[PDB]
Amino acid sequence: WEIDPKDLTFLKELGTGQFGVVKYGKWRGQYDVAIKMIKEGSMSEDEFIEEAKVMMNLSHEKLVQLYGVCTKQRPIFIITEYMANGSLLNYLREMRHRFQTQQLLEMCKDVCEAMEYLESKQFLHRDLAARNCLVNDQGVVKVSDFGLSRYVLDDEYTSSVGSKFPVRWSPPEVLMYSKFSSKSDIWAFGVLMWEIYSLGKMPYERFTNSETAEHIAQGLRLYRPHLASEKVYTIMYSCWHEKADERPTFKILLSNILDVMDE
Ligand SMILES: COc1ccc(F)cc1C(=O)NCc1ccc(-c2nn([C@@H](C)C(F)(F)F)c(N)c2C(N)=O)cc1
Repeated sequence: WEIDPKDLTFLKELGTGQFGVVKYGKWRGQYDVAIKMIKEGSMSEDEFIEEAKVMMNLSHEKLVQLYGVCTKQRPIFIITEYMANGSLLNYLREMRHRFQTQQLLEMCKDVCEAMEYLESKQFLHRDLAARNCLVNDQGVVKVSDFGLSRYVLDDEYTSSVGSKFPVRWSPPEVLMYSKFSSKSDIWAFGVLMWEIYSLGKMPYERFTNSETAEHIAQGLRLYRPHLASEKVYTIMYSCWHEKADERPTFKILLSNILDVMDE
């Protein structure tokens, strides 16, 4: 789990975000990696490091792999699989003038496969959204930052009443009671399918976060993006039953997606 910084070569800065700067590099001069330099005070570092091996054990081809951490210096580095096309949210917005509708369904299948694997381990993602998915050089979408919100220090992001909480991806039981489960990841997946089929538009864009939480509590839901067929919309809408126990599992969604692909 501990990577020696001597084996890393840094090659290009890719960007910066909430948890720090990301660079593309090589491990032992040969293997592509992404390196995130964790922003001081953003994470519970000791707790993350003791559990980095847990996340390293979650190996599925549609999860962005965590390769290890460098912790004998400041800042700590988190080393992962390199995803050359970057965030899914930005990639969807760039796809707007060049795509086949068939590719949108294959992106949903990729994310669903990763989430069926996490569900099989009873591992909660807690912030599934297009901004937390990445895209590789072959256009395969993979899920990233799985479970990370448990280690974030800023209550503005982790509390349901924080200005930065992912209200637009959350079901009623999370907004009201902070009750997370595999079924709150199912709700967020349906919003992510809506983001894919809307080519990266913001969900509930006419509403503030406070108005969105009221809108969802009143039973109102996202309408059908024009690119989604009625069979595709039926799948995303199934993720949004008010009662969590009425929402499907990721194994059922995957079979439904594969049925639409087949037909
Ligand atoms: C699998 O990782 C985890 C799993 C569980 C967990 F709890 C935490 C982590 C974690 O912290 N990973 C650190 C990390 C996250 C994202 C990128 C990354 N980001 N980006 C872009 C948006 C940009 F712009 F930031 F560069 C890539 N292309 C990236 C790329 N990998 O090519 C790089 C490293």
